[PDB]
Amino acid sequence: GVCWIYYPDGGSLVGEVNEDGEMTGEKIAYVYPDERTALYGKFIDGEMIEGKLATLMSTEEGRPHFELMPGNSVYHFDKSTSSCISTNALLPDPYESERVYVAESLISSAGEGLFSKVAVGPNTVMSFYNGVRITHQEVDSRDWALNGNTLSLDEETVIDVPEPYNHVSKYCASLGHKANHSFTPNCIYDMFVHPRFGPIKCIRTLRAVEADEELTVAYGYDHSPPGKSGPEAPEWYQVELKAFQAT
Ligand SMILES: O=C([C@@H](Cc1cccc(C(F)(F)F)c1)NS(=O)(=O)c1cc(F)c2c(c1)CCNC2)N1CCCC1
Ligand SMILES: C[S@@+](CC[C@H](N)C(=O)[O-])C[C@H]1O[C@@H](n2cnc3c(N)ncnc32)[C@H](O)[C@@H]1O
Repeated sequence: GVCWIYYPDGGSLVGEVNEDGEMTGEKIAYVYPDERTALYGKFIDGEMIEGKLATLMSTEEGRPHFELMPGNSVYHFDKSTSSCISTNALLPDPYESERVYVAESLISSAGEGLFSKVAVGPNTVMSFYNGVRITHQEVDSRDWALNGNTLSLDEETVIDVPEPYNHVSKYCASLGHKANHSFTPNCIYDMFVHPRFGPIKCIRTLRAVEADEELTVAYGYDHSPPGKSGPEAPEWYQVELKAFQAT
């Protein structure tokens, strides 16, 4: 027989369980939420040891048939630490590679932005927000110039993409940190359980999005340090809010 285990995010693990009911063997796969792109190979108790890029070609009565992509890119469970963002910082995520790219943002003086490579519908995972894992306290206690890329993961953990990893030449394993802010966003941040990055967030569309459209998310500045005017967000956001409210 064959078991499929679906995560809430749409991704799944599929294969024959061993003598103990564990996802362990040489023919197990993680399948991305597109139900087509796969990481196929050696898993131990659901943990990816050596997954090669594959395509889910067909399914017959729950039994999947995969074809390996040409090449030598192998992926493994490689969860970040407080200091290490990735063992392979320049190894892109293959699902992300087909959906998004980094270019100059169409927003003025907003650096780079994240763009859809293709047309997709609502609720589509486009990009992964991986980074080093730090506490809320450390973020709260340090210089604000250090907190451009600090995304809250849960009540306890923040994912950061600090220097020098905020530059694509130094880090391109995930690209979620390139999406800029909008008050009319076309995406949201959502939870994701990634076979390489582990528990992280992703960028998921809210509506249909056309090819080459900039992907944008509403940032969260409710908990910015209070000033005379309320929570004092970074000044670009303050300006854009005043600008947006005028409409
Ligand atoms: O939407 C956000 C962050 C912005 C932010 C970063 C750092 C501090 C704060 C803020 F001060 F808490 F408002 C906001 N908002 S957050 O909900 O993820 C966030 C991020 C955080 F780092 C912290 C908090 C909240 C709460 C206070 N402790 C730190 N981002 C950052 C990367 C791209 C999008
Ligand atoms: C998560 S990064 C987004 C990618 C970033 N633009 C880059 O080039 O690396 C967040 C930073 O992008 C910039 N930014 C995001 N949205 C913006 C906006 N609407 N207007 C101006 N700057 C923005 C701010 O510098 C912010 O600190």
